[PDB]
Amino acid sequence: TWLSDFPQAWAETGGMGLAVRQAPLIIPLKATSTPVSIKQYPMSQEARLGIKPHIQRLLDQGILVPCQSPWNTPLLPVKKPGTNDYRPVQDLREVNKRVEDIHPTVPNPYNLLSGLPPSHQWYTVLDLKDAFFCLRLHPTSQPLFAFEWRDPEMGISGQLTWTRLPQGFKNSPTLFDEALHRDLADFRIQHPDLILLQYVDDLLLAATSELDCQQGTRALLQTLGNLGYRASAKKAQICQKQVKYLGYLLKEGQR
Amino acid sequence: TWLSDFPQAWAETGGMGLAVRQAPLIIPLKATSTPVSIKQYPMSQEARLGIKPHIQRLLDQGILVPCQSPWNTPLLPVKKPGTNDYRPVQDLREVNKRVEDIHPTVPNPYNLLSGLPPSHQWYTVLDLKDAFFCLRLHPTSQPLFAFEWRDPEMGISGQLTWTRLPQGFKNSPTLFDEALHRDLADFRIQHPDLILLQYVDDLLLAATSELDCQQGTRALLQTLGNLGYRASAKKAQICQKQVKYLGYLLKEGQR
DNA sequence: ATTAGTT
DNA sequence: TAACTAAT
DNA sequence: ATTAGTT
DNA sequence: TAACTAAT
Ligand SMILES: [Co+3]
Ligand SMILES: [Co+3]
Repeated sequence: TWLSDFPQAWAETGGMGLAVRQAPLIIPLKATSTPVSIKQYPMSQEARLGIKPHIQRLLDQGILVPCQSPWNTPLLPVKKPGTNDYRPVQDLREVNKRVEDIHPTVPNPYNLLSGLPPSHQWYTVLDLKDAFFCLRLHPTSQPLFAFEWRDPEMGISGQLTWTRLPQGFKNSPTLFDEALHRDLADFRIQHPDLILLQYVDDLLLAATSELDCQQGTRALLQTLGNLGYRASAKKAQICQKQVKYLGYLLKEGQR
Repeated sequence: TWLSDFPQAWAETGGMGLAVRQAPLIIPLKATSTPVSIKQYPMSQEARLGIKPHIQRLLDQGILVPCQSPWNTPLLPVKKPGTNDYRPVQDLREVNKRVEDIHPTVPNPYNLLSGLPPSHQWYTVLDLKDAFFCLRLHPTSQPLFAFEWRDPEMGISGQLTWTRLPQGFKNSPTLFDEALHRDLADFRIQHPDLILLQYVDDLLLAATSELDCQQGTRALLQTLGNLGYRASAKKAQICQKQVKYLGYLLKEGQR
């Protein structure tokens, strides 16, 4: 009854996340970075219609808001099947170029697994849904990610931007990790007898007894939901001795 | 009166050389080297006629002799002007490939000049004419350099080879150096007060006083001629304080 | 007449 | 992955 | 619609 | 010096 007891912990029934303990993130520019406004590319009506639903709900979620910036980058309609079913994808490459770098705190997977004792044979693997959107963007920096939203077949607005850390931003991964490591510190302390592996949106908890593993998973789920994060209950793995994580298959401590 | 007193020392009036103190050189093959016979390329009558004079005189000098080998490499007619005036040039590249390597004893020019004191401001520069031909080839190894000599416009012989170290052989330079260093050892000993720079065919003697420099040049010339070497009196430099050597201009010790 | 070798 | 230069 | 980047 | 693949 996991999905049951932790309603606010799952994306499926907890609703959009929002890391409240985190202060709006400010994105430092390079000393010589000056705004770049690239005009939106033409888009077949089918494509424009394909991404409309998303945009809409994002606006409704206050994740996208109307604005006016000297910045502006194109929006690209991508698909997976033959070519149907589109997804909005913004090309932030020029913004990334003008943004200030930061030290990659994220530990590569291999060494990340190094810190894993055989003593803990029980696993739980969670992955957060829309990890980035849980982190607020400081108003000052929000202008950097604006893009133009039109609709020749429906008058429609103009330029919109993000209010949360966006997809395609070269530092979202690193910025998110740091954030989560900060927010899961208290947990690590309150459960010295557990091993929490953290790699951005991908989490791994390991314990000695399947009993602990479960008690651990609850404290964790309770905490995640509490702090404002949501994990995909769908693709989740709870209390096992064989679990697939970061592309490695964990079996008794193999891979 | 230099050309005068050392007749046997100059190519111009000493005649072909022959290092007698040297034992016929044997060229060691690689463990897996098996003979290669490449058929001669067609040659315009003009070209064949252009190189005839040389060949002839080489045969007359006993430097080229008739033979019959399983080896055989093409002969190429090369020129310098627009394209007239040809010179026989043999392509020994395949033979070099099948010949055993040896340690490059020749010191590169730069470090070669390193061993040169400022105290010696007087220079003499000689260069040997047909350096390689002064070294005899052991009968056993002579077969390696055979090539086919025809003449559709004059019945003519067939296959001929060298009796002396040939041009285009990847080890002639090194083999020659060693030889000359061996033959000029006694001189170095008998004239501790001189500096002899040796780089294959290119020699440089240096002394303190222009007087020594001259006395030195004589002992040297007498020795060269004696041993069987000939220097091009033509392009020679005797007793100077500024002499061009190995591509460096020596002035008071510059370059 | 071929070739080792180099943006 | 598209010739060219020296050099034998 | 562009692009970093790789025999 | 002759395209192509992922990826935003
Ligand atoms: Co070049
Ligand atoms: Co590739």
